[PDB]
This record gives sequence, C-alpha cells and structure tokens, in this order.
Amino acid sequence: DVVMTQTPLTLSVTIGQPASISCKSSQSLLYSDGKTYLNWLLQRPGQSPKRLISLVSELDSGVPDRFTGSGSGTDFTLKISRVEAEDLGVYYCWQGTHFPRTFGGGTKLEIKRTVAAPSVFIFPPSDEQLKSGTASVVCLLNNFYPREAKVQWKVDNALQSGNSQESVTEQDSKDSTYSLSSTLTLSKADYEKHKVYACEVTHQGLSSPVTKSFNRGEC
Amino acid sequence: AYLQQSGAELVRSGASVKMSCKASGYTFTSYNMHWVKQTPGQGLEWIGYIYPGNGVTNFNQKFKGKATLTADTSSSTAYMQISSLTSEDSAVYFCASAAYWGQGTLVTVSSASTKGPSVFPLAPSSKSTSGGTAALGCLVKDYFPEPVTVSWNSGALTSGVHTFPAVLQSSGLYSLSSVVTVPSSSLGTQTYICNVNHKPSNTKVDKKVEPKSC
Amino acid sequence: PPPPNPNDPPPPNPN
Repeated sequence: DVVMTQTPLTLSVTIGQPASISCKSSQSLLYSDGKTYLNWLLQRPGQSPKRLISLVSELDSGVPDRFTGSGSGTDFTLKISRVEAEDLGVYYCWQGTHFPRTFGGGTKLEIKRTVAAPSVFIFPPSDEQLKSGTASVVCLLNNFYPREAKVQWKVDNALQSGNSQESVTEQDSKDSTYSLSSTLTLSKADYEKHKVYACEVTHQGLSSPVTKSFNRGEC
Repeated sequence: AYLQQSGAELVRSGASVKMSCKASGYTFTSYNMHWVKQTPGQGLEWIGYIYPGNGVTNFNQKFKGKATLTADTSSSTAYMQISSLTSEDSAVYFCASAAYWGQGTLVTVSSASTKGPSVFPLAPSSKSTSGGTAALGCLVKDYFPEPVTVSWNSGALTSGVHTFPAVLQSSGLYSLSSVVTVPSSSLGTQTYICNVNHKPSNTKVDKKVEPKSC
Repeated sequence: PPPPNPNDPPPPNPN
C-alpha cells in the first residue's frame, strides 16, 4: 500500500496566523494520464468531511482563496494564508492514484483565543422524572475558553464524588469556545434527603469560583 | 451538490447490514462512488468504490470478501452491504463522490435489544439566567444504541443550541442533553419544543419545555 | 457551474 504521512499531528493557531500542513506519500502519485490525484479534506467537528482541493492545487467551488495546495511527486502541502475561526477541525490528504486508495492520518487544527469566563446555569430535576424514581440535576457551563474547567457538586455543603458525569462540546466554529454539562444523578429517596443542591465552578476566566444553587423546595 | 445516506442501524453479530447513499446535483454516473470507514480515533479507511457508469468495482483487499457495492442509475442511489458482521465493524460509514461526502451512517454491532429514550425538560428559571439570557433544554436519557438526533421547533431553532456528546451510563445505556440560550424576556411568549428522534427503536418524541415559577 | 474534478480516475469499461 502507498502510505500517506501527514505532519504535524496538531496545529494550534490564533486568528490571522498562517498555517501549513505537509503530506508525503511513500510512492509517486503521478498517474499514467499525466495527472496527480491528491485531494485535501476538512472534517469540521461533528460534521461530515468536505473536499477543499483536488488534483494537488485546484480548489473546489466555495472554498476561500486563502487555501492553497501545492507539491508534486511525493511531497504535498496545504497552506492557509490567514487562519479564520471556521477553519478548525481535522484536515486529511488522500491519494486516488494507487490501489488501494489511502488517507493521511489527519491534522487537527485548533484555535487559540482570549480567555472567556463560562456562564453558569443549574437545572432542578423535573417532576416527571421524580415520578419515575430518579433525580438528575444538570449544571451547564456555556461558551468558555480555555477548555479546562473544574466543576464540583455540593449537597447540603458536602462535596460529592462518584455520582456525576461530564460532557464537553467540540470547539465552536464561530467564537472558538467550549460548553460543558455536569449531570448529578440520584435516586428519588436520596434526592429527598437533602435541601441545598449546588454546583461550584472554577475557571481561569473567573476571578473567584462561582456557585449556582437551589433548594429542593423552592423550584 | 449533495449525498444523503440512510439512517443508523443496530445489527447482530454475524448478520448483514445494507445502507444507501442517494446522490443529487452532479452527474451520478460520471464519478467513482467511494465508501469509507471512519474509526473511533479519526482514522479514515477506504473500503472500495463502484463507478455507476459501468458498474466496475474495486476493493480494499481487507473488505473484498464482505462488502458488496451496487448502484441504481435510475434513482441515482449507491448501496453497500457488509456481511458477517463482527464487533470491529461498528463504525461510521461514509459515501464520497466528486466534491461531496455523505453525512455518514452509524452501524452498531450488538446483541442487546434497542431502547428508545426518555425525554425530560430542563426548565428555565431564575437559576438558569445569566446576563439577561436564560438557558433551557431537554435531558435525553436511557437509550441504546446511538445516536439520537435532537432538533428544536422542528428545525426552525438552531442558534445557540448545544446538543452535547452522549455519555455512557454504567447500565450500558446512553444519555445526553441539548440546551439553548434565549432572551429571558421571551419565556412567556415563545414556545420551545425539542424533537428527539431515535431511529433504531423508531421513537419520535416532542417535549415542550415550560418555564418554572422559581 | 463547472463540474468538479474527480478524486481519482474512473475505471475503463470491462468489455
């Protein structure tokens, strides 16, 4: 098989910065008809791939002119003259000259931006779910950067462990931020044994930790 | 300028799966129709292609004995079947042709029976307000396999929506939330309905999310 | 619009 080696594995860039991705094949990609079948793809986070360039250098319709493809033989390059926010995701090269067709390993492009504090929200469990014998409490941290965030649950001011799950979104393609959810899950009986449910959030964008809480009766 | 793939599937070990890719906005018979397997760690693996112009197929030697590729020129639809499914066959499968890629078909090889989700509201209140905006959403809990799709107001509402990646619960069932931020002033006049579709259990659920009084 | 470039050459007709 013809191996496609992409470098670097990760690009961390700021808005406006040039970027460059190298793709080298283990054999020539020149085909017998005189063309070189080397393609470039971008798969934005949570999206299907999209072809940007074919035949080494030819841009697809709708692709901005800040993308350029070059190279020949075994060595190929995709360059972004000035990175924009929507250029994030994973770039792949792949060759259509040899059998089997083969893909590069991928280059993750991620955006460095200013620190932005999360907005913090909390949701008490619904009456419908409490009727079924379970209480999920959700803590939402919205539109922050950087990704690292400390979320701790406190129940009657006692720190919780072992009963919550976190999920983080992909980086946003417009503002380059993240959101996070932390879900505290208890049975109906355990939920009704306590009064103050609180999520406490620490993040570089906050001058001091932020607590969001409710009382089991109030809501 | 568009490739539309069929919905996600739950399939048993040793059975087969057949998925479709409908093409539009380009000459279907003029380009090789490729099929690509995406591994969990961002890898892309070529399965093979069919050229709908003459039916000729070429395969990756790893898939030769189990992938069958066909094309219907009258309906501009390509098909892939994969027989003798094993655990390593659980993946997202893409079709690709010309400048276009499909959205992918998620295949789950498992002997467990399917379960449709329960949907619960994430009610907005003063405890989910910040800077004059309010957060709200729906909790989508206890389903198998992936994925569920969530839309809001039948797809009319997309701005500010975060549908989180699902988590795996220790029961083996999945769970996710979808949230949105909106004006806090609008909570009495606007209606926010989340639409949760789960293809493998044929579950469609709409849950109107009302505010709470606190 | 112009037709997009191919990713790879189509195979010749079998017979």
